[PDB]
Amino acid sequence: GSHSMRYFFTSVSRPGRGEPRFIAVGYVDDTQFVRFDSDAASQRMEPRAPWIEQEGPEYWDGETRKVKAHSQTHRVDLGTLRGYYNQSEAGSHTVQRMYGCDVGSDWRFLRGYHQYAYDGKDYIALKEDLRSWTAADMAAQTTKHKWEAAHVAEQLRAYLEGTCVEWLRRYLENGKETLQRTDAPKTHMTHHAVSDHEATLRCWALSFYPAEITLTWQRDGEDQTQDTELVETRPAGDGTFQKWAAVVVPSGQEQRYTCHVQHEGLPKPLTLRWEP
Amino acid sequence: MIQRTPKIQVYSRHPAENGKSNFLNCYVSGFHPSDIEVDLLKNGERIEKVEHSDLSFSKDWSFYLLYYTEFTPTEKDEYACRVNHVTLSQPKIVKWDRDM
Amino acid sequence: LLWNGPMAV
Repeated sequence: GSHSMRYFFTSVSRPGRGEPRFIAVGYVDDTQFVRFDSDAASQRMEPRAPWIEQEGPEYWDGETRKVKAHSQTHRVDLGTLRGYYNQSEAGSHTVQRMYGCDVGSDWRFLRGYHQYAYDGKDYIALKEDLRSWTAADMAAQTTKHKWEAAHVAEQLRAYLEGTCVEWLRRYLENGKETLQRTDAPKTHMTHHAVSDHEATLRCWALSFYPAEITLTWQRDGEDQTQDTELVETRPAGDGTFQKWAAVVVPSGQEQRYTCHVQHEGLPKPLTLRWEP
Repeated sequence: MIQRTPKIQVYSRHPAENGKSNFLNCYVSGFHPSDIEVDLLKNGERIEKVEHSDLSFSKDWSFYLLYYTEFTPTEKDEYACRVNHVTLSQPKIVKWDRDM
Repeated sequence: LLWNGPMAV
């Protein structure tokens, strides 16, 4: 299957309270492998997966230098953006940045991306061709012109199509025993009577990886979202995920309903039906 | 400026069984800005030994965090998660329902 | 591995 490496950065200003909070996290697919947090003790990039722990001091020293450079850029950016929008000094503002790359089943480059947000909305993004920018508004146009003059897209594309995919592949091989594995959902259904005339059916998917999953209820083979209820997919805390979907049905009609589960870990989609 | 109020789920890592060690999770998601107060509660009193995940965000830029604690469910004990955020007129307390 | 070249906005 395909894979990705993504880095997520958040920077938050602190009016009257000094330096901004900065948090960086790196992921291979849905598995975190590194972090940096300005509030933490080490002030270094730190490992969060077993397979990255084998990288040597040159890796850790280098990643710490680079993540601190990201932090310094964001500190400048919070001041610059406050200027561009003429915002007061009283308010906290947020910058977010995400970049990374995807590879296909042959582990060859498929796509790359870099997105930047200010106060929770798109500010500037790299286009799919990796050669030009989309600016959200007139202030972001200033940034686009600066970045064109400094040929940012060219060097960012070199990273996204080169270094990013080369290091993703290294990680996939070193972490093979856990990163190139899929955990199919463990599924089951529960039944709870509500009254003499209605009952709840709940379809559960547990212990699955990666996080992407579709749970759908059908009645007589027709998609059913009336009288349905779906929770957001949620982390178990052990590196797997959980989800459930429920429907209220007439008593005696439970067998007209089916729960349909789709997941990369399943050789075919599952259909579940309540059997008393 | 955008503000988004948090969604909250309170659940256990494994199916709950009295006297068996487990983890209690409070997953908070879909919120902005990032400043958020999350406490896990036992019989109304805050639990100190709670860990949390590193702040990250979704495709729409909204934030998510997992708070969690090692615990042993018993007959008598009630748990909840208390969340405060700028979008809430008062803190939200969500009870742990042991089958959900 | 991180990008080495972020540029101020």
